[PDB]
Amino acid sequence: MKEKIIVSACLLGQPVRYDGQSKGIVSNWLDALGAEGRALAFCPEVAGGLPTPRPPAERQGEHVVTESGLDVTAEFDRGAELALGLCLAQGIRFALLKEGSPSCGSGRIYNGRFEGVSMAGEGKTTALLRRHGIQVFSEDQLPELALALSLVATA
Ligand code: SF4
Ligand SMILES: [S]
Repeated sequence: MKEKIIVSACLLGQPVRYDGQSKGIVSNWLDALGAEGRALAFCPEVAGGLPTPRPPAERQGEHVVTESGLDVTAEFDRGAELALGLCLAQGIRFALLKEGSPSCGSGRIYNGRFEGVSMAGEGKTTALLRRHGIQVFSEDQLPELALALSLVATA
């Protein structure tokens, strides 16, 4: 059937990023999906109770902290669980999440040293969704996500 996906709200142009900006991507496919009511916007950090703007944060293994040392893991873990809850309730098995984020990253994240250095890894929400069988794609993998969603359309 024409299934739904969960999408990082910033990729849809919502100004929920830590700096109050958006990461709206130019995509005819994603626009069409949204026009059909199939792209459910979700921001784990805002759902988890963090404000907008909010200080930058990085993973330090299981913890998520700001540069000043404030531990925000509780909010990151709440937002990841709420993303999973929305997927389970709506029967969603695919996610399109923002690359590099301590919540939404899927191929890379910042290394926890607050020095602008990236490493291979995933954000807290991506890790939880993948652990529960949900496939996560970044905005650099739109062709792959669009194909994965198109293969189950006639079922
Ligand atoms: S937590 Fe994810 S959806 Fe929310 S602004 Fe950051 S990258 Fe975008
Ligand atoms: S963010």
